[PDB]
Amino acid sequence: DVPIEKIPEHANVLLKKIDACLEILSKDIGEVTDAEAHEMYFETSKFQILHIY
Amino acid sequence: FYNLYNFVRIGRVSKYVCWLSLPLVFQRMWMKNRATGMEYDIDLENYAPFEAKKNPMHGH
Repeated sequence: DVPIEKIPEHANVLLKKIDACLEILSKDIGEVTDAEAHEMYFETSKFQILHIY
Repeated sequence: FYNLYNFVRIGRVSKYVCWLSLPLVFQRMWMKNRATGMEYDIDLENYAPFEAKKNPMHGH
């Protein structure tokens, strides 16, 4: 009850689905740049921080 | 010493707490000198010597 010509339609559907998946999963989160997350890297330096202006 | 105090610089709580046991050292330094020459009653010293041996009230 399933002819062979109807298969590429299903293949098109699944290709659309997996492309909608991969266009999202191709994105990834980079390294964090918030200074509040890395202020202790500077707090723990071997010398005190110079606020130079 | 600079290394140790540079780490004390980076501490947060110990550098504000661990010094509170230091006055107790000077307390001992003062009380010891008070006790080296404290005048005491001879009768009380002969009746109740502190941690002396062969005291039957202690047991030995």
